[PDB]
Amino acid sequence: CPRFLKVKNWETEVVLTDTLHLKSTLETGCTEYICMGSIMHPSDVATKDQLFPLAKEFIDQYYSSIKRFGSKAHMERLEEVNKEIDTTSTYQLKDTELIYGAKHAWRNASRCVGRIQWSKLQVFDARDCTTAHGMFNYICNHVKYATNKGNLRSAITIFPQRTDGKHDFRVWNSQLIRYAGYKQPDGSTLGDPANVQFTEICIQQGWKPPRGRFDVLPLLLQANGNDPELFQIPPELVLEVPIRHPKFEWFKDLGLKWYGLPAVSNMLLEIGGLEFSACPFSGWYMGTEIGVRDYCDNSRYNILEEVAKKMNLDMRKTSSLWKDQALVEINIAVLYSFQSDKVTIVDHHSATESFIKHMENEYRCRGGCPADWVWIVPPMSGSITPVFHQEMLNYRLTPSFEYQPDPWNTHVWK
Amino acid sequence: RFLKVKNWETEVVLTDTLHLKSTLETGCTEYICMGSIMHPATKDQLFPLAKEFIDQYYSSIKRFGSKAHMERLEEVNKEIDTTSTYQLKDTELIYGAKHAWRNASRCVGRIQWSKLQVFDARDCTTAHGMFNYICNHVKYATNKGNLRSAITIFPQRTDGKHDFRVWNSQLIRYAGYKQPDGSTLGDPANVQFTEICIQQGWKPPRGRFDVLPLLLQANGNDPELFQIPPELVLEVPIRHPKFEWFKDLGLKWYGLPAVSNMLLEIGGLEFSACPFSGWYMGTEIGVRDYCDNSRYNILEEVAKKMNLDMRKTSSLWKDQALVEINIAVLYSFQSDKVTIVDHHSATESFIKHMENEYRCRGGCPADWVWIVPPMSGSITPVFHQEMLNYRLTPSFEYQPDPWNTHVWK
Ligand code: HEM
Ligand code: HEM
Ligand SMILES: Cc1cc(N)nc2cc(-c3ccc(OCc4ccc(C#N)cc4)c(CN)c3)ccc12
Ligand SMILES: Cc1cc(N)nc2cc(-c3ccc(OCc4ccc(C#N)cc4)c(CN)c3)ccc12
Ligand SMILES: C[C@H](O)[C@H](O)[C@H]1CNc2nc(N)[nH]c(=O)c2N1
Ligand SMILES: C[C@H](O)[C@H](O)[C@H]1CNc2nc(N)[nH]c(=O)c2N1
Ligand SMILES: [Zn+2]
Repeated sequence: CPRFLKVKNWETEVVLTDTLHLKSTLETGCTEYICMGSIMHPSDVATKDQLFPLAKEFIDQYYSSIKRFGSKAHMERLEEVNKEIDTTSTYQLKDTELIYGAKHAWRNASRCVGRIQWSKLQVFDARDCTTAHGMFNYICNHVKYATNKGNLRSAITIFPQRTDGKHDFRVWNSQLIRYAGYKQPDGSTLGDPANVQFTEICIQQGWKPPRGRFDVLPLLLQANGNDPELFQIPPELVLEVPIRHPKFEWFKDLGLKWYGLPAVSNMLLEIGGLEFSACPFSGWYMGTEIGVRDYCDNSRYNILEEVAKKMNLDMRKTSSLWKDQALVEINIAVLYSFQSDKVTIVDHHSATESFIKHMENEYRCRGGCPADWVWIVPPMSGSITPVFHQEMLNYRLTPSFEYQPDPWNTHVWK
Repeated sequence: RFLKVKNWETEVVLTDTLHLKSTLETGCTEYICMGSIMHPATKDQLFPLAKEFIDQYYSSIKRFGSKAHMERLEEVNKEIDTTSTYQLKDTELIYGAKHAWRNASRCVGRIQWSKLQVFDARDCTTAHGMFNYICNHVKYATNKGNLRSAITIFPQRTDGKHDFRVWNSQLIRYAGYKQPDGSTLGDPANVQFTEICIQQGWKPPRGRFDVLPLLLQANGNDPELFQIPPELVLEVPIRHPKFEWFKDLGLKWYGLPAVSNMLLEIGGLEFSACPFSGWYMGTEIGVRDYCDNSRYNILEEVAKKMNLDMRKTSSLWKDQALVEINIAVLYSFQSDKVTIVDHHSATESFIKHMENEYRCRGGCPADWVWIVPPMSGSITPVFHQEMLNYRLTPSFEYQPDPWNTHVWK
């Protein structure tokens, strides 16, 4: 690979120079002859010999970041890590290194448009947790802290790392807060279609479903490789926003609402070769995640048609753009409702503008900023946002957030 | 290896084998994806490229390894020997132009690829001849509003000192002028080309929608200016089905999109002048041409007449005015019976096209970054369709702007 790679912004003419790609760690899935940039997921534990260089790489990075590279504390930390891998096949991160690694997994997340915030992350160390009840306690505290009565604060809670792969900690939920989905005998779906499979697991595990349109799912929590256990989030911890429109008084009659806190909980955090299989993290929403995807995806709540009816649009011709018109109004209502209730939210114009400033800053201070254009560009109004015209380079740095298989597909039931 | 692509809305899975035939590079490596980067012969290089192309031609007409196939290869080898190049047969030229379109990973319109009128202009020698061929193309492709896809292919590159080039980036485009106070009148995308035309002797009317002259270069000579006969230039006034003030904005656009600055590669031969045209997808005009900050940039004016609150981004005033502008464009072309396709219909056709190509061809190279429309992305079916991008030949390629290379004789 060449030392310098340039990217151009075709709207402003600004050219930026990337050297950080030289530190890329993993395969992207692409080759010289095929690009897999639109593949959702392109791309048993580590041996002693695999772990040694991965830890040294991270430790070196850490001591370089605190401007102590080659120092006595650096060499002593290396040697202590090396002995621990020798005599235990693993090692333990210091609290400082845990915090640094979690912030940089966020900093490195190429699909995240919100990374201008990466250094303001509250890290909850939950590595002393031993049971699913204790996981529940840690998650409730996380939810309450991050919600902050609507003044949301980004946070991650980190449970014990993988050991032999048979004692994994896992949150079986895909997000800490999501709405149940129920397939009906007639083929229709009540609630959120995206969550039908997980809802069925919960019901089989013992959950009694209220069977409504917006039922908060219980937590299904797995500690130390044991069978997962069910817990109800205290509903006073779940901040929700009813959706209304500043002009259309009838919009509230749709009975729509959504929850304030997006808290993805099924990803794996990799730091220094260590694998944190339970690491729920939360920020705040960009409006289009709710208004475009959650509400208007055909396989989600799919409300475009009903909203267009109440708007009395012609729905016979696609070229009337009735779908685009209703989509805008739905997203206006979502932003209006969160702002009115003083729940943190960012519109897609503000967020993408901030991301561009962030990316420019990262290129100049760090030598680059891996970014996945396919994910960064918002799902509506793409070209009237600045990221659309911004060339990006995508590559994988560590520490990193990784996908992992769903736990019900791999779990060995006791 | 067989690669799978999934549609996450319908759960359909397709299996790609066609990527195994590509030879040109994408720009990506195993460690870095350049998917969003806009732009990532001799006797010895030429014969394998020619042989590959002749081989796929005769395989396409189900005569692979035939007597005609065998003799064509020897004819081509003998010719590259004695002239350092070769000439395509007419059948080969047509097959290669259609497949350059079929292989254009960035084009959502490719369900039409085999409906392409190919105009062979390889006998052309002067810019006057180029202008004649191009007028015929514009007249044929416009067809009084019932647009017909077409390409006109001028003589191929020889030594690189005798290139045929259309200096225009499209056959029909509007001029752009730098203003004294600092702003831009007309289309800012064409400011530089407009100045070259003025410097070359074009008298500019200095309006907002002045159709540019043709600047045409034959056999490496200085380019020459020509005016397209105005009766050949079909235009649409833009009005809105509900907002009667919209027509008062004075907006119009041309009906015929005809890209003229790309290079067509067939069997190792380079056709540096090959203008090709189809018909518009509404968002090309209504989103990019009208609403790019560095194009006509009209969102402010429209939202002002819509009386929207423009004080905060989260009112989505830009998004509202964007939809209304794209309604007007589609409504205007349709009312005037000028062919146009909306982005919902176009992307639906492309998903169908992908299914066809995977069935009959083993795949379809497709550039998600370009295929997904510039508005309303995820409510179109391509947003949820995984695509594999790879480079097949014959192909359309980018080439340098002629004024950056031309030694003015
Ligand atoms: C603070 C405000 C934040 C905003 C506005 C934000 C915004 C976004 C958005 C819009 C996406 C695309 C999600 C989708 O389409 O489903 C995303 C993805 C992502 N975000 Fe951020 N995010 C924020 C905080 C965070 C935090 C705190 C973390 C981790 C520490 C994080 C890590 C990620 C990751 C890993 C992805 C990719 C997820 C995947 O591939 O499934 N984000 N973010
Ligand atoms: C017939 C109707 C057609 C439609 C609706 C259509 C649609 C489109 C659209 C929307 C784009 C994106 C262009 C941009 O954003 O600037 C595009 C690109 C492209 N089209 Fe098609 N197209 C059509 C016909 C054709 C024909 C006839 C050819 C060639 C014979 C062709 C070759 C290409 C190529 C090479 C590109 C990529 C341009 C680039 O890389 O800059 N298209 N098309
Ligand atoms: C920290 C934070 C803040 C914020 N504001 N937003 C976030 C959004 C995500 C995020 C990414 C992909 C997802 O998933 C994509 C997907 C789509 C379809 C299928 C299917 N079938 C499977 C996955 C989902 C959904 N939980 C969330 C993650 C973290 C966020
Ligand atoms: C056959 C056909 C039909 C149709 N319906 N549509 C088309 C649209 C294009 C097309 C692609 C890229 C472009 O170029 C984008 C660009 C952006 C920034 C810079 C810069 N700086 C330079 C070029 C331009 C512009 N003529 C047109 C090509 C063929 C089309
Ligand atoms: C097929 C395609 O890669 C897939 O639909 C992606 C596209 N880009 C996305 N971008 C974001 N932010 N979130 C998504 O879920 C997706 N889905
Ligand atoms: C930087 C980015 O690649 C560039 O803006 C691309 C993005 N996608 C596009 N898609 C289409 N159809 N046309 C374009 O000009 C672009 N521009
Ligand atoms: Zn790639």
